[PDB]
Amino acid sequence: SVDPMTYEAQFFGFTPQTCMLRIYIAFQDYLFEVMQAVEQVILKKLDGIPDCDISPVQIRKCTEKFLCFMKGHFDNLFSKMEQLFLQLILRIPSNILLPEDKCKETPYSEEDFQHLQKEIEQLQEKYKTELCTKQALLAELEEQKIVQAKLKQTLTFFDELHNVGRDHGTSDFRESLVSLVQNSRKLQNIRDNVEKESK
Amino acid sequence: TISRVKLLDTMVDTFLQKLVAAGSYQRFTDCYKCFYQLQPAMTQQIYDKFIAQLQTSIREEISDIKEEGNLEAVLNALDKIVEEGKVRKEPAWRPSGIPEKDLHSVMAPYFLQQRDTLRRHVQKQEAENQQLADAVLAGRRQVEELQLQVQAQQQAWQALHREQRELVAVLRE
Amino acid sequence: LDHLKNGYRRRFCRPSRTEQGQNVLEILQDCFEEKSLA
Amino acid sequence: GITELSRSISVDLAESKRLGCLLLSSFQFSIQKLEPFLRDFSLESFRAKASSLSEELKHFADGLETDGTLQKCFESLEASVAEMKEYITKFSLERQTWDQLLLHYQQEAKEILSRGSTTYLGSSQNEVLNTKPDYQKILQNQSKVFDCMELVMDELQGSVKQLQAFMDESTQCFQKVS
Amino acid sequence: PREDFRVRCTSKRAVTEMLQLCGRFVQKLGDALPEEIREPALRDAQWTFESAVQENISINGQAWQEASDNCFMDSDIKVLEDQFDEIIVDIATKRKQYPRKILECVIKTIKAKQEILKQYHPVVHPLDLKYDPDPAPHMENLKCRGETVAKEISEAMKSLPALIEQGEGFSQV
Repeated sequence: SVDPMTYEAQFFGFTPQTCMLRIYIAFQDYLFEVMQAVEQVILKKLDGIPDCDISPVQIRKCTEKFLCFMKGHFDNLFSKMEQLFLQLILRIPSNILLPEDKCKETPYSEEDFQHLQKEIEQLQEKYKTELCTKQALLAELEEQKIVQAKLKQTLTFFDELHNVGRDHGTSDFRESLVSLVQNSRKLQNIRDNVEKESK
Repeated sequence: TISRVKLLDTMVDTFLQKLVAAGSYQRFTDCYKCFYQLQPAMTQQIYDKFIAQLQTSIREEISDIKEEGNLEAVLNALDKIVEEGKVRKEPAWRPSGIPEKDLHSVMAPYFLQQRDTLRRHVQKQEAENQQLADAVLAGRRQVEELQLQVQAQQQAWQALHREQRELVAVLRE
Repeated sequence: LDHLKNGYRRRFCRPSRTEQGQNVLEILQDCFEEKSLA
Repeated sequence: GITELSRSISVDLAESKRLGCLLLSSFQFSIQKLEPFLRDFSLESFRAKASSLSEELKHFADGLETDGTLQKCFESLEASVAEMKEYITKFSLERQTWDQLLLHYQQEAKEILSRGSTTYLGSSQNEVLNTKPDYQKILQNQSKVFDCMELVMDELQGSVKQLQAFMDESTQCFQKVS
Repeated sequence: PREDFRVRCTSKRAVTEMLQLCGRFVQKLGDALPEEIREPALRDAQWTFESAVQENISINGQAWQEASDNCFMDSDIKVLEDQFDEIIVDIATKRKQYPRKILECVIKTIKAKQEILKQYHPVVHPLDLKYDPDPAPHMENLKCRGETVAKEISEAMKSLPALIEQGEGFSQV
């Protein structure tokens, strides 16, 4: 029992039972209003009578009797009609889900959720490292261009030196020197041999 | 498939049909005897005004609550959602008393798309860093193989030092 | 006058549900005419 | 010692009969409590009543012990009130959880939205960024390589004069053959 | 000591009702009593009577003065049902429009973190400290020096075998 109708009131903005209570305190008050109408109308009509009074505390208790009858039948009828109102209206048939919470049909586990947000932070930081990794690689390459050009420059100096050497006679001073000493070694050998003869 | 406004009007109309029937003229007469002996036509007029003003008053009340907060449009919306969804026949999702479960259920997709966005971005950055790093490695290969050639020709020029050595050796007595 | 029923319990002791039930006109006439006499 | 009226009688005859016996014994207790204050035998005419309607109290308790009004002493609005008072605290707790859970994300969104204005570890290529050779060392290596080049060049240009002196000396000595 | 000698009755109402029923006997006892004191002595007989009934009866292990009765009036039910309705419509409103505002905040902070992540793309790590350049002021000087030495040893190798020619020419006749 005791049904709060927490979903039936989510769509309407009020509990159906409270609305039925407001409807009741409306209808009953209207009934007693028309009873005040008939009572004071039979009271004003009473002043113009021949014979004796047959009134006024007598003519009121009768209105109280018919008022008790009307409260019985009106109360029962309102109870059944209110049950009807809570059955066919103001009721979410449980067959139907409101569009307010359309996505909550498929639940998402909390392990997958904490795992997912943790993976989100991890991938944020991971990207943040990959970016400056790109920056450092591009910087090391851009700076590496300079040392490559400098080594190419020194190699260009050595090639130009072998070109200035290739011209003027002696390409590389390796076969020349070993031929300069040998022909000199003879020039000394024939020098001594001509100093021993000149005596 | 009856509009809930029509069922409401039928419940009010039938409720009055059973109140005006329960409030029989005999029931208003046998108790209001003292008055009924004289002018049995004045009593009829008073009962008529009573019952008519009563039923028009209560019908005016329900007509006033239908315009209370646009309740006709609310009930028409409910009929719409019922017809729009009466295809499942299965018990719908009623909100369990765990706010974090529902909130995570609605928040899940907007976190999935973020996780996969950052996934694609970090994979693009990963591939770019891969190829770029390969270019760096090739550059290192080139600079080292250049240093080797510089040293090679340098030693090639330092080789004739010995040639000068035995040159000055044989040039001295 | 001024003597009435004032409590009117809002959520105390009443049964629940109805699905496809022959278009509920029958249940309209049947919810009335229950248990009451003068 | 009014409590002594309780333990006075009848533990084995259920509870309703003990309640009736409690009724009679309480009646006699009040009767005996009224006696010590009698001013004006007037005492003798009293018992003729007390015994009479005390016996009629015995037959009244014995009569309505059977019908049901006495045994109704020993046995749902309260249940639905309990379920309602549990529901209201459960929805209190849930309402608190919703308020706090909402303020959390509100101040989180305001904090992160007002926070951005007011080589790393675990990298993918972490091995490549750590095998970085010293390039300035290579530039200095060239700077001294050119110095070694100049000193070897000066050694050679010194040896060509070391030779030139011997060539002029030899070409002048061989001219002295005249 | 051994307690619960009092009659165990699960209802306080029945005791009061049957007690009010049997009060007419001790009320009838006041006939054989002087009219000077009959009224306060019947009040004393009543209070001591039903007092002796209550002190020797216990509801549910609870004394007559400390035991509550499950009889709720209409005021308690009106207040409790009022607060209950308040919390039903309140928790309903929370379930309805709270996940939407929370969704607004989280969907703001997600694209906010992505936006502050995009502005980080100018990481700009400087690096490349580098070194001092030595150009070619003496490089051309070393090349010209190598020209002088190269042609000098070329002419030396040209004129030395002529000196060997003059040498072996004077070694015979």
